[PDB]
Formats: sequence, structure tokens, C-alpha cells
Amino acid sequence: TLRSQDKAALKELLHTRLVECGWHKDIKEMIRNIIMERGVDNINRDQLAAQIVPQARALVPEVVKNEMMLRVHAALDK
Amino acid sequence: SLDEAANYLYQSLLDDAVVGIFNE
Repeated sequence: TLRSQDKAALKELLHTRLVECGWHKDIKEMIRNIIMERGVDNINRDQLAAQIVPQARALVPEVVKNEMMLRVHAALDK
Repeated sequence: SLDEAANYLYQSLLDDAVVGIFNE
């Protein structure tokens, strides 16, 4: 039950950490590598963002995850 | 109770960050 102000900020923050910490780089490696082995027309996209969603959550440094779970709590409970 | 709900927020914002990349 969020102040939609905070939502905008949480979204801006996640992006800033994920750039810094190399998460951005590694996800683009993964996609480029998957597509290179698949074929582009060959792929069935979302047969694709679905496949890697497990891997991407688990690539998140536990330090990043903790700061995020910090603010998400300080919001969901006011 | 909010526990499960905090996990839905984080997981939704994160799946939305993957698409972020994915579009460009």
C-alpha cells in the first residue's frame, strides 16, 4: 500500500546499484551469449526472459539485496 | 504478512529491470 512517490525512487535506486555492481554487464553478456547460440528468428521471445529470470535474481550481490529489502520495509510499513 | 508482500515488490521491480536491458 505504497506512496507512488516511493515506488518511483525504489525503481530509480535499483537501477543505480545494478549499473554500479556489474549486474547490468552480466545480464547483457547472458542475453548476447544465449542469442548467439540460439539464432534470433529461431528464438520465441519470453521463451527467453522467462528462462533467465531465475538466474538474474540469484546473480544479485547479497549487499544490494539487503539495502533494497531495507527501503521496501520502510514503505510497506510506514 | 508484509514479508511475502516485500518479496513481491522486490521481485517485480527486478523482473522489470531485466526487461529494461531487454528492450534496447
